[PDB]
Amino acid sequence: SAMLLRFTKMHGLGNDFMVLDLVSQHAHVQPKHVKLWGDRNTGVGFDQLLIVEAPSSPDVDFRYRIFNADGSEVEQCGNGARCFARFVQDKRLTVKKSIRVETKGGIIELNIRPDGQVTVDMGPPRLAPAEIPFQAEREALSYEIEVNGQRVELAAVSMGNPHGVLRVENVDSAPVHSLGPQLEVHPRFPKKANIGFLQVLDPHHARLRVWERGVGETQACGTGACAAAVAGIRQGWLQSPVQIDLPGGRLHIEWAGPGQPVMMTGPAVRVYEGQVRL
Amino acid sequence: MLLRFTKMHGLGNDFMVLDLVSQHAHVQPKHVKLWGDRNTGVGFDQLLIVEAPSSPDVDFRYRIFNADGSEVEQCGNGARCFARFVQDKRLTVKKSIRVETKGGIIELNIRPDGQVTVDMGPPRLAPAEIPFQAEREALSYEIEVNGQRVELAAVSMGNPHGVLRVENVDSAPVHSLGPQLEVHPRFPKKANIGFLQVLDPHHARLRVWERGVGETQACGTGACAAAVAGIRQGWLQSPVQIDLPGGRLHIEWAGPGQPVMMTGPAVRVYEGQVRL
Repeated sequence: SAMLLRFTKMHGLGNDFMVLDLVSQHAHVQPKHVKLWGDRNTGVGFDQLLIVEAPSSPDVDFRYRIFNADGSEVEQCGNGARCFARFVQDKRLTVKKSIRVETKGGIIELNIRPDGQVTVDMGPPRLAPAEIPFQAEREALSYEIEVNGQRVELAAVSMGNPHGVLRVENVDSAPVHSLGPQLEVHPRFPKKANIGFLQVLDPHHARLRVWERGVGETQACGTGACAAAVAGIRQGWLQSPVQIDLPGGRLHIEWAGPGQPVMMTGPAVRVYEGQVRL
Repeated sequence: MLLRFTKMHGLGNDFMVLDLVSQHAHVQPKHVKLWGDRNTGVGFDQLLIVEAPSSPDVDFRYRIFNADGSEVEQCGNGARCFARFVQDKRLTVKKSIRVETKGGIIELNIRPDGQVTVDMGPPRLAPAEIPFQAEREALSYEIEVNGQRVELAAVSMGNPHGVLRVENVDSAPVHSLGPQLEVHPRFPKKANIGFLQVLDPHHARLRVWERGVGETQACGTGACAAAVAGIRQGWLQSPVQIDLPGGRLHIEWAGPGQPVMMTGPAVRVYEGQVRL
C-alpha cells in the first residue's frame, strides 16, 4: 500500500495519456481512481490511462491495460501502444527495440525506430460490410449513402472498430462537425462509426480529420488513419506507404493489401512527470 | 532545467501553480501556451506564479495567466489556491496573508477548516459603473429581450453581472437566455448572467453564464454578485451559502460600501516536474 504513485504524462499527436509503471510500483488501482484522476477539472486529466505490468504470460515482454476517463477498458484510436513503447524505453525497463506486449485483445508487436518513432502492427483490416458492421447489399470499394438529403460516397472499414471514410477536396473546410455526427449515428452503422474526412495530396500523402464515435473531433485517431489509408489504397487514390497529416501531427501507414496487417508509425512524447497520492 | 509545479483547483477551476520564489526561471508566453494545452501540455485554466513582492510589507506577489497567454487582473479561485499553496509548501506560517496582484493588494485568511476567505472589494451598483444602461440605480430592472420580459439585478464586482431569480436552477434556461442577456444592448460591455435560486435567507443555488465563456461551473465573482443582488432585494441576508456546480462558497457582505468576503475551498490534485 504505497503512499503515492509516480506517473508520466505523455501524448501521441495530442491523444494524452497518464502512464503508470506498475512493474516497479505495487498498487491496485480501483475504477474509482481512474474516474478521479481522469477528470480534467479536478484530476490529472487524460484521454486514457495506461498501466504497464509484468507479463502474466511467458515469451512476452510486458502486459498493459488501457482505461478511458470514464473507467471502461476501451481504447478506440489505438495510439497507446506508442506511448507504452517510449515509456518502457525512457524508464529503462527494457533495452529491446522490438517488443511484444500482451493486451486485452491479444498480442501487440511493436518496434522502436532510431528516430524515436514507434511502428505498431495494427492487424489486417476487415472489409466485409456486415463485419464492420455496416448495412450494405455486398462488399464494395465505396458505398452510396443518403444522409438527410445529401448523397455521400463512403468507404467502410473495420480496424477492430467501425470506420467510414469520405474523400474531401479540402480537409480544412470539410463538414467534419456537421456531417460527422450525422454519419456517426446513421442507421446503416448499427454500432455507430468513426467518420474520417480524407484529402488526397498525391498517392503517398494525405490529410485527415476524424469525427470519433462518442467523442467528436480528435487530434489524431490512429485507427482512423489506418482505415483512411486502407480505404484510399483500395480505391487506388493512395499507394503504400502513406504519410497522413492529422491535426495533431503526422502518421505513416503501411499496408501491403488484403489480408495483410496495417502498420502504423508515429511519435509519442513525454510532457511531465507527476506524483499523485493514494 | 526542471521546474516543480503543483496542480490545484478551486471548485473545478484548475491551476498550474509555480513557486518562483524558491526556483529561478524565466517563464515566457511561449511556455504558458505550451503548458496550458490540454492535449500536449499540463492542461490548466490558468497558470498561477508565486514571486517575490516588491514591498517588504506584503507577503507575496502573484501573477495569473490564461492558457492563451493573456494576464488576469483578479481571480477569486486563484487567490484561494495561492493561499493554500504557500501554506502547504511552508513559504509562510501566517494565516492572514497580504498579496500583491495586478489589481492591487488583497488580504487573504486561511480558516481553521482549511478554506480561504478573500476580500473581493465592495460591489459597484450605479449603472454607469457596471456598465448597464438604466434611467436610475434600482434594486432590479425590467428588460425587454427578444419579445420576452426579464427582471434582473445589475452589479459590478470589477466585471459586469446581471442576476435573475429562478425557482429552480436545474430548470433555469441557462443556455437559452444566458447568451441572449450576455450581449443585450443594455450591457455595453456584455455581462456575466447569473440564475439564482433562493432556498432561504442564508442559502442559495446558482448557475452562471460567463461572458465569452458560457456556463463555467466556478465563477466566484458571480457568486458574489448574486449574493449582493439577493441581499439588496431582501431575499437573502449575509452570510449566504452559494451552491455552484463546482461546490459551495460562503459570502459575507455588510452592505453598501463594504467589501464582499468570499470563502471557499482549494484542493491539491498532484505534484509535477516539467522541463523548461
